[PDB]
Amino acid sequence: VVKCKPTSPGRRHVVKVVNPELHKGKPFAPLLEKNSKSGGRNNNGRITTRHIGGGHKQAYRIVDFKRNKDGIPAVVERLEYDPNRSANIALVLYKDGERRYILAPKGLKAGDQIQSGVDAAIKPGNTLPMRNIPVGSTVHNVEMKPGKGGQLARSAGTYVQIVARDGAYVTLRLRSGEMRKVEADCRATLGEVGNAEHMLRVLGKAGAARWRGVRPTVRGTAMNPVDHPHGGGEGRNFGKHPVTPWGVQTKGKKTRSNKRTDKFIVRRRS
Amino acid sequence: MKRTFQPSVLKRNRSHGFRARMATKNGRQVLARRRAKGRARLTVSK
RNA sequence: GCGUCCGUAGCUCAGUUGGUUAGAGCACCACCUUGACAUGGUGGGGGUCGGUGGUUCGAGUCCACUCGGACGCACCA
RNA sequence: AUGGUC
RNA sequence: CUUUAAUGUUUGAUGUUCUAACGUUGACCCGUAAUCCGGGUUGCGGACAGUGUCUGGUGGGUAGUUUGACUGGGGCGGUC
RNA sequence: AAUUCCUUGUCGGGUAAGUUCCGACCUGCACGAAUGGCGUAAUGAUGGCCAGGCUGUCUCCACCCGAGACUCAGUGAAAUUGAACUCGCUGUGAAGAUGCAGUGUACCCGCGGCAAGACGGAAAGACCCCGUGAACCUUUACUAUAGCUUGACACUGAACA
RNA sequence: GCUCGCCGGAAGACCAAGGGUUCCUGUCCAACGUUAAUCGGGGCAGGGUGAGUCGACCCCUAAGGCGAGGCCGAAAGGCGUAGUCGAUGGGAAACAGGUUAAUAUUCCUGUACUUGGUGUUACUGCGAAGGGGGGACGGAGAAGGCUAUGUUGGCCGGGCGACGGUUGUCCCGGUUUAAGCGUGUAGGCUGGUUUUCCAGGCAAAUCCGGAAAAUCAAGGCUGAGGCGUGAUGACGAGGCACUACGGUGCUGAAGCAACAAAUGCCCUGCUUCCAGGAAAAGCCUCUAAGCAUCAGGUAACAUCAAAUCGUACCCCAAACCGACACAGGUGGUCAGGUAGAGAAUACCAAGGCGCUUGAGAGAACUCGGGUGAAGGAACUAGGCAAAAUGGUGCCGUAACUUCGGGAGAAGGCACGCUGAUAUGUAGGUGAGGUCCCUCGCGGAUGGAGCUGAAAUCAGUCGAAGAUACCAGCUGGCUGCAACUGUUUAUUAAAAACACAGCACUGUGCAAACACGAAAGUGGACGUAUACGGUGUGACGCCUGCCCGGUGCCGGAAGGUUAAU
RNA sequence: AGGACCGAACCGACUAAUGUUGAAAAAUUAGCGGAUGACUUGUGGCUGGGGGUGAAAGGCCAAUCAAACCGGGAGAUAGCU
Ligand SMILES: [Mg+2]
Ligand SMILES: [Mg+2]
Ligand SMILES: [Mg+2]
Ligand SMILES: [Mg+2]
Ligand SMILES: [Mg+2]
Ligand SMILES: [Mg+2]
Ligand SMILES: [Mg+2]
Ligand SMILES: [Mg+2]
Ligand SMILES: [Mg+2]
Ligand SMILES: [Mg+2]
Ligand SMILES: [Mg+2]
Ligand SMILES: [Mg+2]
Ligand SMILES: [Mg+2]
Ligand SMILES: [Mg+2]
Ligand SMILES: [Mg+2]
Ligand SMILES: [Mg+2]
Ligand SMILES: [Mg+2]
Ligand SMILES: [Mg+2]
Ligand SMILES: [Mg+2]
Ligand SMILES: [Mg+2]
Ligand SMILES: [Mg+2]
Ligand SMILES: [Mg+2]
Ligand SMILES: [Mg+2]
Ligand SMILES: [Mg+2]
Ligand SMILES: [Mg+2]
Ligand SMILES: [Mg+2]
Ligand SMILES: [Mg+2]
Ligand SMILES: [Mg+2]
Ligand SMILES: [Mg+2]
Ligand SMILES: [Mg+2]
Ligand SMILES: [Mg+2]
Ligand SMILES: [Mg+2]
Ligand SMILES: [Mg+2]
Ligand SMILES: [Mg+2]
Ligand SMILES: [Mg+2]
Ligand SMILES: [Mg+2]
Ligand SMILES: [Mg+2]
Ligand SMILES: [Mg+2]
Ligand SMILES: [Mg+2]
Ligand SMILES: [Mg+2]
Ligand SMILES: [Mg+2]
Ligand SMILES: [Mg+2]
Ligand SMILES: [Mg+2]
Ligand SMILES: [Mg+2]
Ligand SMILES: [Mg+2]
Ligand SMILES: [Mg+2]
Ligand SMILES: [Mg+2]
Ligand SMILES: [Mg+2]
Ligand SMILES: [Mg+2]
Ligand SMILES: [Mg+2]
Ligand SMILES: [Mg+2]
Ligand SMILES: [Mg+2]
Ligand SMILES: [Mg+2]
Ligand SMILES: [Mg+2]
Ligand SMILES: [Mg+2]
Ligand SMILES: [Mg+2]
Ligand SMILES: [Mg+2]
Ligand SMILES: [Mg+2]
Ligand SMILES: [Mg+2]
Ligand SMILES: [Mg+2]
Ligand SMILES: [Mg+2]
Ligand SMILES: [Mg+2]
Ligand SMILES: [Mg+2]
Ligand SMILES: [Mg+2]
Ligand SMILES: [Mg+2]
Ligand SMILES: [Mg+2]
Ligand SMILES: [Mg+2]
Ligand SMILES: [Mg+2]
Ligand SMILES: [Mg+2]
Ligand SMILES: [Mg+2]
Ligand SMILES: [Mg+2]
Ligand SMILES: [Mg+2]
Ligand SMILES: [Mg+2]
Ligand SMILES: [Mg+2]
Ligand SMILES: [Mg+2]
Ligand SMILES: [Mg+2]
Ligand SMILES: [Mg+2]
Ligand SMILES: [Mg+2]
Ligand SMILES: [Mg+2]
Ligand SMILES: [Mg+2]
Ligand SMILES: [Mg+2]
Ligand SMILES: [Mg+2]
Ligand SMILES: [Mg+2]
Ligand SMILES: [Mg+2]
Ligand SMILES: [Mg+2]
Ligand SMILES: [Mg+2]
Ligand SMILES: [Mg+2]
Ligand SMILES: [Mg+2]
Ligand SMILES: [Mg+2]
Ligand SMILES: [Mg+2]
Ligand SMILES: [Mg+2]
Ligand SMILES: [Mg+2]
Ligand SMILES: [Mg+2]
Repeated sequence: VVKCKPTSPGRRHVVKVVNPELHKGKPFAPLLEKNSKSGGRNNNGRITTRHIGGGHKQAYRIVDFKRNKDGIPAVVERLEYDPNRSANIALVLYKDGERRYILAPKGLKAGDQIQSGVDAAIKPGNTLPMRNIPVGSTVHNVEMKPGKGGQLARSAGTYVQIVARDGAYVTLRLRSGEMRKVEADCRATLGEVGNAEHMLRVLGKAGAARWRGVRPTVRGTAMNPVDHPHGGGEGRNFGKHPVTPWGVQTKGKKTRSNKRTDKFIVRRRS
Repeated sequence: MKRTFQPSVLKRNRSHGFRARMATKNGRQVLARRRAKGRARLTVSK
């Protein structure tokens, strides 16, 4: 977690994140597949979400957001750098030869014996549904409908905190600071997610965008007025309210209308 | 310079070819507008 | 150089609020206080509201133009 | 709350 | 009639419990060698949401047009 | 100052001399804090200035060797063009003459050049005006629209309180 | 035919693209050819393209196209599952010599190698639509082991020199041999082997996976090049019988050794980095379905296959793209000498061309260049152009700073050849000689021979020793922008745009948002430490007042109020 | 180790002289910049005229751009030569 030494302009500002716990080798073979770079264009072949395209060959690693196997214990084996998401991924060997990939909690190493299911004992790494968890303990991989897969709280270093267990519902507090009702029998996993200092990483130069697949971004008041509202002026001028490309206000105007979910939103993020 | 015509048979038969004119219903009218005026070079297949 | 706010006491004032009847802060000191200077008070003059007209007895006041300052200039290579 | 200056 | 308020009704609003209409980009079994689709079994949601008709607001996102003449050349002042 | 019109503002270095440059003053016509302030090691086929080295850049241009231009042999175009036996001057005059009026010099015709004129020749002028002529662009110009959301009715059900 | 010149990382030798007789052999000069023209890439006519192994189809896919049913649109249709195609990549096999005027890994010469059935004799487990192993995969980096390759020796044959000298440590050539086939070296990887049981791989598994015990200490793979065979064969100095100046048939010595060395190969291996590096098949294994010993697989022999298609020629140009036989452009393969860090550069061999108009005279002027007395930017908008510097080694090197930089700061000093140290050293390589031997492609002691820096000291020639070709002008204050980058193909490359960073704000997932009337897809098989939008632009110090307009966010008791 | 340095291939195109019915309807000769990275390049596939693509100049989209190319309404209309 050190700054790189300033040999030349380009490494003057780099702070890496290095980790020696990882696997310096090849991934587990029957768990890969193909995730080709879609290039930001759909079946109609047009750019719909911009800035994307370029980079490096990202081979997908399958990972088990369900953890369905009750009862059977599971030893951890090693950790690996899954290049899709910003977390790290543990490789798990169960007691009968089945290997899987799971998300890595904060207190993980090679030697832990996790256990999934209803009757799991309470220790970080374990999973169990939220009418047996005790209140206050912060969890990750929270599901919104029972059995779908780990959906809430799944980034590098996030968590959600169970605050109230009333009726047949539970109430969370999500990482974006919004409370939320969830069905009382969804499959959550105790403890946080491991690699907690991704936000310390300053990339350093232009090249760490286009080794990650982010193209340039041209700001609005560069263009000529047939391409964006902000254009024009014989010099510099921005004499108009700040908008999107497509007309709408951007500096504050709320854009939520999904009115079939408002039974569960208890208070907005402020 | 790098001029305008750069030739390729495997592109020409897929762009201006007969089986390129096949599936497009707006291209069946094009073949039916070359037959019904009677050209020799119907399409650029060989 | 459309047009505007407009134009006043020793200093800025308010008063055109579709018309009639005169309002100030500060402040020149004679005196009331304090041993002695103001911080307070009585007081007298100080506006034909730049100029010329008209509707009008009653207009600083309802207005067309003139000097002065701010408030918008595009066209033109 | 009133009580600067010489 | 000034003008109340108790027996019954004439009809729209405010809220709650249920489910059979609809919803399921929730799991399981079949067509099936098939994650698209369809069939039922269930769980959750449910009289909402989503959609058609008219109406109010917003709407240079997008469209069609206007912007006078006189003038010791036009714009600017005047003038009609 | 990339922004400063009166302006070459004012002073001091730099030069014999310095409307540009570097350093201070502030009377800033009209800088100024994320359409950003001030500052800064390295870097730039970047803007501006002085110094040593170097010489035809120049005072002042001289010679030399090669591919053309000049002659003879073969092939052999193009722009233009009412017609043509197509001189100078002073004056007249769509008002800036090879011709008109007056006057004065000049045997007819080629190659090598120089480019002042024939308002020379390619472009039905782009500049301003005229066009109740159009394209794109902007907005609190006019009039309608996609999309957004508001309630009524249908899909729409029973009790309830 | 022989003097001269030019390229020799091209303008030499080949192929995939693209063209489509331009290829060779006779004959013709009317148009074509920028001239003449007997010559041709021109006109006519005739010949010329031989495959089990090399390229296309072929078994399997990637992006992506179509897509039975299916869903959704007014019809056209729009997507999209099962499937079906798509090379630019994975999948069986051949090398050398010789001949044609014009084709050869294609025909002939000795020698090969693989893939199919069929039919024999021997032993019994075979199976596809699923299961598992394998195919199977970045960037950079250094070494080690070699080879194509070159040089000097060894040898064989020829030469005694147009003028000084040349019987010798002298001059010139020649020294080539493949695929395949036994062996398991340099070097790299993995511990093997026996047994009980299991909830897992969509059902079974006796192979993969995972617990368990006994042991055995090296089993198995990988693999460049020499090494043995291929091969008493072929090639080769040539002597040379005809001989048309066409060539033809026999014949034919040496055919070894050292040294250097790649960008090729062991290398799909090793180390290490963050930006974490494909598929299905061919190839092997595995089973319940079932055939119950007919099928079916695995060994030597024998049989025939192995069809069709394309092969001439140009392919950095005269045959393709550019209207021209165009100073234009176009992707891959091979890489000789003497210097040289080197694919730069200067001269060359192998090989190719003198670019389809010339012969003259020696004007102004213009293009491209070499030289210059005195001065050295006075020229001009401006040191524009030109001149100059320019390599290796050693001493040395300022303010400023983000500690790296500035820096090759600036300035200087030696450099040719000859001899000695050393008749060729330090170093590299390495043969004999000898010892055991866990054995073979040995392991050590060993130093012959070859190759060969770098330095010091004397001595010498010129005006001048990086001599030619290549090969930085330096320093002093500022304005802008952190920088590396990028765009106005075709008048502006800059101070414009970008970027790492900061900040607001939207979005809890069937996300916001975009392309779509609509299904669906991007967003992402991502989940607030994530994504979209706006604006400024590293880093250091910092980011203050104004909510009255105008946006936007929150409030819903009051007045105005649509449809109904 | 390098979005490192000097430098050929390769990519780009800063200045000046040639030449602007030239060898070319944008090049040549002497100089220049980058040159293990945000690079350069052969093959194939995707996007589509009010729409595509844009490290943003209204650039580029078959030698054509502030709305391409071809056919049709169309013998569009014209107070103007
Ligand atoms: Mg983005
Ligand atoms: Mg940004
Ligand atoms: Mg930007
Ligand atoms: Mg612009
Ligand atoms: Mg707009
Ligand atoms: Mg401005
Ligand atoms: Mg402004
Ligand atoms: Mg009065
Ligand atoms: Mg007093
Ligand atoms: Mg001007
Ligand atoms: Mg408009
Ligand atoms: Mg007018
Ligand atoms: Mg006028
Ligand atoms: Mg300045
Ligand atoms: Mg200024
Ligand atoms: Mg000025
Ligand atoms: Mg001065
Ligand atoms: Mg100054
Ligand atoms: Mg400013
Ligand atoms: Mg601001
Ligand atoms: Mg640059
Ligand atoms: Mg000077
Ligand atoms: Mg010439
Ligand atoms: Mg001539
Ligand atoms: Mg002649
Ligand atoms: Mg005459
Ligand atoms: Mg005259
Ligand atoms: Mg005359
Ligand atoms: Mg002339
Ligand atoms: Mg002339
Ligand atoms: Mg003239
Ligand atoms: Mg003219
Ligand atoms: Mg005209
Ligand atoms: Mg030569
Ligand atoms: Mg070279
Ligand atoms: Mg011919
Ligand atoms: Mg012939
Ligand atoms: Mg001829
Ligand atoms: Mg002739
Ligand atoms: Mg020929
Ligand atoms: Mg011919
Ligand atoms: Mg044969
Ligand atoms: Mg083959
Ligand atoms: Mg596909
Ligand atoms: Mg389809
Ligand atoms: Mg169909
Ligand atoms: Mg296929
Ligand atoms: Mg291919
Ligand atoms: Mg292939
Ligand atoms: Mg398999
Ligand atoms: Mg590699
Ligand atoms: Mg060798
Ligand atoms: Mg060799
Ligand atoms: Mg002799
Ligand atoms: Mg002699
Ligand atoms: Mg010899
Ligand atoms: Mg061999
Ligand atoms: Mg051939
Ligand atoms: Mg040939
Ligand atoms: Mg060639
Ligand atoms: Mg050519
Ligand atoms: Mg041409
Ligand atoms: Mg020629
Ligand atoms: Mg020629
Ligand atoms: Mg000549
Ligand atoms: Mg001469
Ligand atoms: Mg000279
Ligand atoms: Mg001189
Ligand atoms: Mg001299
Ligand atoms: Mg001067
Ligand atoms: Mg110069
Ligand atoms: Mg020079
Ligand atoms: Mg820059
Ligand atoms: Mg580019
Ligand atoms: Mg340009
Ligand atoms: Mg999706
Ligand atoms: Mg900016
Ligand atoms: Mg800035
Ligand atoms: Mg602020
Ligand atoms: Mg307020
Ligand atoms: Mg406000
Ligand atoms: Mg509101
Ligand atoms: Mg370019
Ligand atoms: Mg330029
Ligand atoms: Mg050049
Ligand atoms: Mg370089
Ligand atoms: Mg570099
Ligand atoms: Mg259009
Ligand atoms: Mg174009
Ligand atoms: Mg248009
Ligand atoms: Mg009509
Ligand atoms: Mg017409
Ligand atoms: Mg008409």
